Amino acid sequence: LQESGGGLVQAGGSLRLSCAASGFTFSRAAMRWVRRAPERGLEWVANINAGDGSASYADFVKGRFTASRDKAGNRLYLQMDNLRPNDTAVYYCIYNGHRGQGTQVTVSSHH
Amino acid sequence: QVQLQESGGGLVQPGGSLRLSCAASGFTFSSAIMTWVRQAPGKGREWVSTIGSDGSITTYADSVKGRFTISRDNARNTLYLQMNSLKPEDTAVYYCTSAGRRGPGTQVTVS
Amino acid sequence: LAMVDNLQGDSGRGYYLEMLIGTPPQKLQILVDTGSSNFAVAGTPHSYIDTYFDTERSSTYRSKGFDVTVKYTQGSWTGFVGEDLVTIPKGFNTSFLVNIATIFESENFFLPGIKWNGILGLAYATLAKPSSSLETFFDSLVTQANIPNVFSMQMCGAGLGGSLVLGGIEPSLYKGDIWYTPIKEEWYYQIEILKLEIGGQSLNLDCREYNADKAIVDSGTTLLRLPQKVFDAVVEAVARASLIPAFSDGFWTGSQLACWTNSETPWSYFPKISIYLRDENSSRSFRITILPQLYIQPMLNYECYRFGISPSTNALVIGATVMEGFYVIFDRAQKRVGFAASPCAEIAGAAVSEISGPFSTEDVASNCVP
Ligand SMILES: [Cl-]
Repeated sequence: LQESGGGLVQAGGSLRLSCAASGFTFSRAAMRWVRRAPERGLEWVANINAGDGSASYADFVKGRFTASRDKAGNRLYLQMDNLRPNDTAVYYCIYNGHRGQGTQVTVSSHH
Repeated sequence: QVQLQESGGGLVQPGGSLRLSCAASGFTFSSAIMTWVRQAPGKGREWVSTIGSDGSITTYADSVKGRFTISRDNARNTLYLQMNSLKPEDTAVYYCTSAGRRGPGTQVTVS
Repeated sequence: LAMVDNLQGDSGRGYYLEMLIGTPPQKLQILVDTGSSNFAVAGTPHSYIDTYFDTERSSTYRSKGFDVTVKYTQGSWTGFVGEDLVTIPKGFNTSFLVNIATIFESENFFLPGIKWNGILGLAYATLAKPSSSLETFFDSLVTQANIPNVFSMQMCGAGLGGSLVLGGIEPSLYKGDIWYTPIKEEWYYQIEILKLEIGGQSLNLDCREYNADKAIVDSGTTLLRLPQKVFDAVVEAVARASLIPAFSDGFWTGSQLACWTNSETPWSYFPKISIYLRDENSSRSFRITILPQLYIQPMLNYECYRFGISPSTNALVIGATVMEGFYVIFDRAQKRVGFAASPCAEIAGAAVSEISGPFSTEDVASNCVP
């Protein structure tokens, strides 16, 4: 797995993070999004259960994020709306036994 | 269950005639496809004739076409076979059949 | 020989025969189903069928004046019961007067992708709807075509056609010997299962669990279906004997697929499955063995596979998945079902199945059917 779709965004802006499977895999796998924030450390973002996925979010997401999957069941997306400076972090996707290298998401206080 | 009983068989000379009957009970005869089949000594079973439930559709084996006539009287629950211009090759037990069931048969002998 | 390669399709989309119905003839693609006893065709247009039988265009078509509803495991249909002339181009050179139901309403019967527009129920009179007195297609054919009360199937669509031989056995469609298991009850093709072995390891189960409430041979069922208790035992035995370290729970239920990247095949990671059947001499059995090529089915350069076995409420169903490995003889005249090695049953030049016997039945009951 290798996360993509991160970068510099203005406060109030949106981003869509994507995650894809590598090697032998089971489709529609249970997955988790976790972020490493500067100063605060590791924080859980979201969980999608395997197959018919029931999604659950951390207290801070407040209905802004939508964790989802592709038709084939080998790709994952995290749509993040109304981003805030406190959402600045390195985002990781965890897909059934594997983890990506992370994607940097920077939300500007100035812009 | 389905009940069938053939009659009219006998011993005739070549060129002779016979009128076979089949009485039916235990099922809705007026809604059933009806068949005549024959079993000759030392030979395999041979299809003779088929009639559709209302009597309008009839089919005949090439060996009996033009000589035999299949008919049915739905009000009387009876199937018939008019056998004319009989030949020695026609010697057989003739059976009345529907949905896998047959009658006890009627023996026809042509000297 | 005229009937050799007269089927099209595979276990997934079904095996179907070309039939000419009515006067002048209309050509249809008919699914071969040994699990039901009604001959039915689409009679009105439908979203997932390119052709239907139009009774208005047939000069020989007659109506019986009544309807029928037939329910399957997956799907149902309602149609008018009539009669018409039928010819099987590949095999017979004469017409037959048969009962025919024309579908005007269906629920999950005609699915997207399927190439057939009708069904041919090849099982016994007992299963015919509305009743047993409604003459089945094969009963009409045996009587009118002067054929022995036998038919045989050679399914050749495993991985990435076939033959329906009506009236007999074609020696060019098998190799070695034919092993016969008695037909226990004439409704479905009900046979007696004695044992299941995964990687040479026997399941810890009473032989009655396999015949709860019946073990049948059905060409209209895609997968191998097992009663829940048998199914759980098989999943446990397959996982233990597999080279895949861990499985996700959704793989066993069909909610998740096993995906391999590159050009890599799954078959070397799974064990063999053996089904023991009673021989005609009750003191003996034979076993039919399926390799992973038959129960691990194809569906970023990924190739995904599904588990080709599903749980069932009250039936063990030998689907088209198992039949894809053998030449199967439905010997109605001698109340028995025959199995033989099929040369056409091979993927990448290797056999996908095996047949072996005899074995002793001493360690099992004289009757495993509750
Ligand atoms: Cl009836």
